[PDB]
Amino acid sequence: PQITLWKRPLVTIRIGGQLKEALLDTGADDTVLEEMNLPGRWKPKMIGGIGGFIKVRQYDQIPIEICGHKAIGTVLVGPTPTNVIGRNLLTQIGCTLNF
Amino acid sequence: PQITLWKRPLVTIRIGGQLKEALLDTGADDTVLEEMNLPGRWKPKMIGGIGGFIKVRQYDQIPIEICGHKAIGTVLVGPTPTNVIGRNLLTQIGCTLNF
Ligand SMILES: CC(C)CN(C[C@@H](O)[C@H](Cc1ccccc1)NC(=O)O[C@H]1CCOC1)S(=O)(=O)c1ccc(N)cc1
Repeated sequence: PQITLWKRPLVTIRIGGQLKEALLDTGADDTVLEEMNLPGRWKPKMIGGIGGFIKVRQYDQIPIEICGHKAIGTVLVGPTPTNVIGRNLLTQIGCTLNF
Repeated sequence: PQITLWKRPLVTIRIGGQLKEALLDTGADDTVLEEMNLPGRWKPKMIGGIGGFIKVRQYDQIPIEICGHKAIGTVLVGPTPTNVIGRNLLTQIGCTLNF
């Protein structure tokens, strides 16, 4: 599907039988989700945003469905103002910018 | 043009005779550029993201050239780690997301 940008590019994602809303963010290198419980061994990590660095929990090889498109990769969970799908998963579903 | 996301979507932008590298960011509602002395009246503002908030100066009606594409709109100037071209300007040059 082709998405215009007059509105926030929000999509419904499915992760762990749960349905959440997330923003397709080409400005984020990684995928960062709001606090939630994911299964598996996670490792502490720190990422930097526009306002500074935060601590997050890193989960590897996580299956996530983005508008019916399957991706399997790294997902960071922590204090983000909103769920964002970064380039690590966008590239998996073949997302590109056009103009 | 078609930009893939294997790497950061960096592009060349022209502002006030100055050419800079900026990120095409569908995740940014508004454009935010690193500190620079732009002429004109401006309004103080606080924007937040990962890590918290930063104070920026809002300028309106600023002419910008994104990869040879003419655009004119609001621009936020402050201590941002990275220059970001947001949806406000992305919609102007007809940029879309595809997959
Ligand atoms: C989705 C959230 C974070 C909100 N914004 C968009 C994001 O794309 C933002 C862009 C950015 C990249 C690198 C350094 C600094 C900023 N990336 C971000 O945090 O990347 C992290 C998450 C994983 O990988 C790296 S924002 O920058 O706060 C923002 C908010 C308001 C305006 N008006 C303009 C920009």
